[PDB]
Order: sequence, then structure tokens, then C-alpha cells
Amino acid sequence: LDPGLQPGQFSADEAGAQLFAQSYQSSAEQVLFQSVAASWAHDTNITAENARRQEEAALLSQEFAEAWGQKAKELYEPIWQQFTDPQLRRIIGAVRTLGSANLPLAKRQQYNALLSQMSRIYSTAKVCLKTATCWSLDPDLTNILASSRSYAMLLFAWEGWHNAAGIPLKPLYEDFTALSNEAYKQDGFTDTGAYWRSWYNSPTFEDDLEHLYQQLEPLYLNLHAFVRRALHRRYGDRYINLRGPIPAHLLGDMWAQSWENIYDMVVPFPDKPNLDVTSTMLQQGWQATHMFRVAEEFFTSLELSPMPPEFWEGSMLEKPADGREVVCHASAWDFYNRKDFRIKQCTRVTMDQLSTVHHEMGHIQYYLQYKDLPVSLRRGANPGFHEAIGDVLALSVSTPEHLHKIGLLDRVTNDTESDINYLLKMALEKIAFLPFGYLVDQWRWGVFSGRTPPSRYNFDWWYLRTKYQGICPPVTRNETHFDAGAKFHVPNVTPYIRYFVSFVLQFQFHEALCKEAGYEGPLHQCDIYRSTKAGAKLRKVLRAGSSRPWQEVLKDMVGLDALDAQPLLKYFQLVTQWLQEQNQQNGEVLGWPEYQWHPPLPDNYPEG
Ligand SMILES: O=C(N[C@@H](Cc1ccccc1)P(=O)(O)C[C@@H](Cc1cc(-c2ccccc2)no1)C(=O)N[C@@H](Cc1ccc(O)cc1)C(=O)O)OCc1ccccc1
Ligand SMILES: *[C@@H]1O[C@H](CO[C@@H]2O[C@@H](C)[C@@H](O)[C@@H](O)[C@@H]2O)[C@@H](O[C@@H]2O[C@H](CO)[C@@H](O[C@@H]3O[C@H](CO)[C@@H](O)[C@H](O)[C@@H]3O)[C@H](O)[C@H]2NC(C)=O)[C@H](O)[C@H]1NC(C)=O
Ligand SMILES: *[C@@H]1O[C@H](CO)[C@@H](O[C@@H]2O[C@H](CO)[C@@H](O)[C@H](O)[C@H]2NC(C)=O)[C@H](O)[C@H]1NC(C)=O
Ligand SMILES: *[C@@H]1O[C@H](CO[C@@H]2O[C@@H](C)[C@@H](O)[C@@H](O)[C@@H]2O)[C@@H](O)[C@H](O)[C@H]1NC(C)=O
Ligand SMILES: [Cl-]
Ligand SMILES: [Zn+2]
Repeated sequence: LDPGLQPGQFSADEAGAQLFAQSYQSSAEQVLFQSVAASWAHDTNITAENARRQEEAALLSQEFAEAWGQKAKELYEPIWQQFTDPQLRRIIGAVRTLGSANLPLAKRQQYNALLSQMSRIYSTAKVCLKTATCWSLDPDLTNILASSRSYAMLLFAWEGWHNAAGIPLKPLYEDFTALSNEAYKQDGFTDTGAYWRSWYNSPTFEDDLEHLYQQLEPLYLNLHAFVRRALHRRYGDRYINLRGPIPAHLLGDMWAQSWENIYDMVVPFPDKPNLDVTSTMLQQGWQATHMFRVAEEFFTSLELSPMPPEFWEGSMLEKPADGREVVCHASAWDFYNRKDFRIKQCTRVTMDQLSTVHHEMGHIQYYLQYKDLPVSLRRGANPGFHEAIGDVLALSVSTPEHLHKIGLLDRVTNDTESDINYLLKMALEKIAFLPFGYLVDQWRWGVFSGRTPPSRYNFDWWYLRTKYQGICPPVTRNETHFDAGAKFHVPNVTPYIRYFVSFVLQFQFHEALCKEAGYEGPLHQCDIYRSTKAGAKLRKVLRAGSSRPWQEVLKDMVGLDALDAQPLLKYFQLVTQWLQEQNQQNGEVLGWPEYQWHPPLPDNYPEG
């Protein structure tokens, strides 16, 4: 570690702790920068030489983390918990927590190599059929899951991906879990999952989540039964069991996590205007550039910041056309130099991708708003806040009235049929996700705690997938398969519960900004576009970073200091009642009592 980057001396008391924290943050900025740059270089251009450089940057970050961490523990371990200043308790508390820097050198290198190899496997995995031709997840497999209605073709894509990504990840993921736990246990956590959960500073986190899910589950059950009936009408009594789980490949998405793509099959009133504007975007010839500019302009309408020149010059907004492998999974980047901020997204011209652009731009806007704070306060109030920002705007954007304003929809009527179509569409996107958003880290917490050893990785994954989502694998799986590994966030070792928290929080935010905007109608028809008052209220959250506990930031914004499902329920209320009525009238069974049921294979599986 460079002498400039090493800690000096400070007194062993709170006042010395303050100078320590100030000096730590000054040096951390340069270390953060080299790490992010090295990651960018790799993720936008996956090569062996780029991975090596990224691993060297990771090692440097660990050197830094060890030097300052050991210093924190040397001076403040017996006393920091009694420090009068809570903001200081949080920083010294962080710095004493070394993570992977607790590992000896050989194991650090092992750890960094594992993260690189898992990332490469997920992002370069292919499904091969000409016999030489192979499909990538993004865009090829994504498009198949989205627009193919051929049971056998969907199965080929689903099975191919899960096998390609999952099988070779398993041995690496076991090794990562052991090293991760080894590292965090030295910091005093029972396991890595306990550390991840501690970011929410709620002694009652898991219980709070379970109570939230209990209120939401009836909405999911009804949507599920309605959707399963729509699928049965298309795929027949052979492939769909009206009392069983839905086969996992028929919902529009590789993970059955958003059901927006099957909207045309489920839309209650097909003779109203088509609220999926994808085909209009194609007909009008929208490109990635347009999508990003349209998203930016919503942000500036609120008097939030435009994207800076560095963003437009540095960002990767389409999958490269040259012979280059990249991580296509979308992300938003802060380089920690208060100047460079970028999105990396393999943008496709679709309505859901337009919402995705807003999502990533929400992350950037957060970065732009808190860029002048001490480096340790450059985070969301909690990670769920960071995930909610862009989704909040996308809720206004997808309203039929807003789509009309941006030329994507001829004026729609204020009628009850159109409302049900819209709310059903929004349910496929938002309600359908909830079980998945909840289950992923239940699975991962069980793995980190040891309740789920490698011998039960897949058994427990599918237990959870069936329990919450009411889906089943369309082919037989066993413990050689590692289906959790075929989801980005697992091999990329980044937490998922933030998204469940985001989905509740975004409706709380939406309700608060709509009220602030002076809007008076139904919550699902609110468009905060051009509301500088809504913008000012959002800006206060963004500029706070993590300087204040999230419960207080939420209280100031929303009037409540806790996550609350009521705003989401309020938003969906009309379609919640409608689906319940329809399911009853149709004589549906809610849930999937035939829990053991799996679909048969197509007659000519796997060729076609
Ligand atoms: O860039 C990220 N995180 C990206 C993931 C990531 C994490 C670590 C390392 C590399 C990458 P993402 O969540 O933007 C990447 C986004 C991509 C995305 C968004 C949408 C979308 C669809 C419709 C409407 C709105 C959004 N569909 O895919 C993501 O994964 N989302 C989750 C879950 C999800 C989130 C929102 C949502 O609306 C739907 C789903 C997923 O795809 O599984 O982190 C920024 C940040 C977060 C928290 C604190 C600080 C910084
Ligand atoms: C789409 O249509 C709805 C429904 O509008 C209502 O019912 C129709 C059948 C007609 O009779 C309409 O004339 C009638 O308003 C609209 O919802 C309504 O919006 C209005 C205007 O913002 C709301 O009026 C306000 O009500 C609050 C009370 O909460 C007062 O404080 C205000 O002074 C103001 O009068 C009205 O409450 C609201 N109705 C309901 C049931 O929520 C909706 O605005 C419209 N949407 C669009 C985008 O055009
Ligand atoms: C992808 O990364 C590689 C490095 O892995 C880059 O290749 C280097 O490019 C510079 C200048 O173009 C050369 O001086 C080096 O000799 C190259 N290194 C190697 C190992 O070949 C490459 O430029 C990157 N590609 C893109 C499009 O950015
Ligand atoms: C697990 O399954 C592997 C491959 O899947 C199998 O082959 C396909 C075509 C179907 O027939 C499916 O039912 C089978 O599961 C097997 O090759 C492998 O032997 C199995 N692993 C273990 C440990 O038994
Ligand atoms: Cl999280
Ligand atoms: Zn995100």
C-alpha cells in the first residue's frame, strides 16, 4: 500500500476518532476510484488481462481496508460503541469491519479469483443449438422468453440457460460462501447473511418483512390464479394444471420474476387502447439514445440534475457490435471522483427497457445529488431507497396520460375498463415480482447460515420457488443443477432483499410525491412530471445520502418511520377487488394444492 494511502496517528478517544474518520475518507476516495475503474474496464470488455487487473485492484482495496481497519480496532474497539456522535459510531463501526480483508493473503486472492470467475461464467455463458450457432442471455434468450409462445422453444431456452449458467457455478459458489463466512465471522457476525441484513439497522427486520409479505400474498395469489387460467386457455390441459404450480418458463421472463411480457394473453379488455407501447416504440424507431434522453428530461422536469457530459461520453448504452464480451446486466456506476458517473446497459427497444433506463438513471441521480458529501455518506438511506428512486418516476411515466404526452399512445379514456387494464398490467410487473424479491435472499441467508448446505442448494431453491411463486421447473432438476446460480445477483454476490424493500417503498414515495405535487385523483393516475415541488421533496432524500437513519428520512418524506404496504394496496385496490371477483366467478382455486405436479416433456423433446 502506497505510503500516502496509509493511516497516520490519532488519539485513542472520541475527538481523535473524529480526525481519524476525516482522514480515512480523504484516502478512501482514491482507492474507491481505482477499484471502480478496473471493474469498468473488465465489465465493458471481458478479457483475461482485464480480470487480472481487476483482481489486482481488489487486492489493493483489501490492503487499504486492512490498514485502516486494524487502526480503528487498535485505537477504538473497546470504546467506539459508547461514542456520543451517532454518525461517527456508524463510520468507525464500518471501518472496524474488515470483511474479506480479514482473510490472509492467499485466501484474499482465492476470494477475488472466485468473484472474477463466477462473474465471467454468468456473463459469457451461451446456449448452443447451425450446430456452431449459440444464443446469449441478452438479447437472444431474453427475446425468446419474452415473445415466443412455443412451449418447446421456451423450454429449450429455459433449460439451456439454467444448465449453461448454473452447473459450472456450483463448485465455485460453495468455495465463495465458505470464504465469505470466514471473513465476516472475524468481524463478529454469525455469517455473511447477518452482515447483509445489518445494513437495515432494524433489530426486527426479518419479522417486519414477513408481516409485509402476509398483507401482499392475497394479491399475488389472485393474480397467479387469473394468469394460470389465461395460460391454460393457450397451452391446454396438458401443460397447465389449474390446481398446480405454473411451469416456470411460461411467464415472459427467464426467472418468472416479471410477467409484463404475457400482457397480451391476460389483458381483461382487449378492445381498449393497447397499454404496452413496445410496438409503437419500434414503429416510431426509438433507439437507446432516445430512451435515455426521454428519461433524463423527466428528471430535469422535476428540477433534478441532467446527466453530465462525462456520463454521455463514458456510458455504454448498447451491446457493443464489435467482437467484445461485456456484462450485459444493467448497472449504474459511481467512480468516487465526483465527476464520472456511468450506466452500462445493453439497451433493447421495449417498454420494460424504458422503465429499466429510469431505474438505472435513478441510481445516477442519487450519485449526482450526494457527490459532495464525505465518501462514507455516499450511499442510499438504505439500499432499498437507492433501488426505489427510478421506479418511482417510471410509475408516472407508464400512466396512459403520460405516454400520450410523450407521443406513445393516442388519448385514452378515463373509464373503468381502461383502469383495470392498466392496473392489471402494473400488477404483472409489480405484484408478480414480490414473491421473487422476497425469496432470493431467504435462499441465500439459509446458505450463508449453513441451514442450506451444497447438498440442498437446488432442493431448497425450488422449495422456495414453489412456496412463494407457485411455479415448478419444466424439466426434472437434481443437485448437479444450481438454478439459483442462473440468476445474475447470485454469482455476482450482490444482495436481493433491497428489491423487495424497493417495491414497497416506491409506492410509499409515489403517494408522498403525488400529494406534494398537489395531485387530487386516484393514486394510479398520478403523474408527477414537471412538479418542481415533488422534485424538491425527492431532492432532500437524495442529498441526505446515508447521513441520517433511514427511518427518519422516511418519516420526513412520507410521514411514517416504517415500511408500509398500505400505499401499494391503495394503488392496486380496484384490480385487487376485480381479480378476486373474477376468480370466484370462474371457480378458481387460489394457490397450488397439487404441489408435486410437473408438466410432461413435449413429444419430440429436445429437438424441433
Ligand atoms: O447498479 C446497481 N445495481 C444493478 C445490479 C447490479 C448490482 C451489483 C453489481 C452489478 C449490477 P441494478 O439494480 O441497477 C440492475 C437492475 C436491472 C433491471 C431493472 C429492471 C427494471 C424493470 C422494470 C422497471 C424498473 C427496473 N429490470 O432489470 C436489477 O438488477 N434489477 C433486479 C430487480 C428488479 C428491480 C427493479 C424492478 O423494477 C424490477 C426488478 C433484477 O433485474 O432482478 O447498483 C447501484 C446501487 C444500488 C444500491 C446502492 C448503491 C448503488
Ligand atoms: C379519470 O376519472 C376519474 C373519476 O372521476 C369522477 O367520476 C367520474 C365518473 C366523473 O363523474 C368525474 O366527474 C368524477 O370526478 C377522476 O378522478 C377524480 O379526480 C378529481 C379531480 O382531481 C377528484 O376531485 C377532487 O376530489 C378531492 C376529494 O378527495 C377534492 O379535495 C378536490 O377538491 C377535487 O374535487 C376526484 O376525487 C377523483 N375521483 C375519485 C373517485 O378518485 C380522474 O381524475 C380521471 N383521471 C384523469 C387522468 O383524467
Ligand atoms: C479490451 O481490453 C484489452 C486489454 O485486455 C485492450 O487491449 C489493449 O489495447 C491497447 C491499446 O488499444 C494496447 O496497447 C494493448 O497492447 C492491448 N492489450 C492487449 C493484451 O491486447 C483493448 O483495447 C480493449 N478493447 C476495447 C474496445 O476497449
Ligand atoms: C442430474 O440430471 C442430469 C441431466 O438431466 C437428465 O437428463 C435429461 C435429458 C432428463 O432425462 C432429466 O430427467 C435428467 O435429470 C444427469 O445427467 C445426472 O446424472 C443427474 N445427476 C445426478 C447426481 O444424478
Ligand atoms: Cl440489500
Ligand atoms: Zn438498481
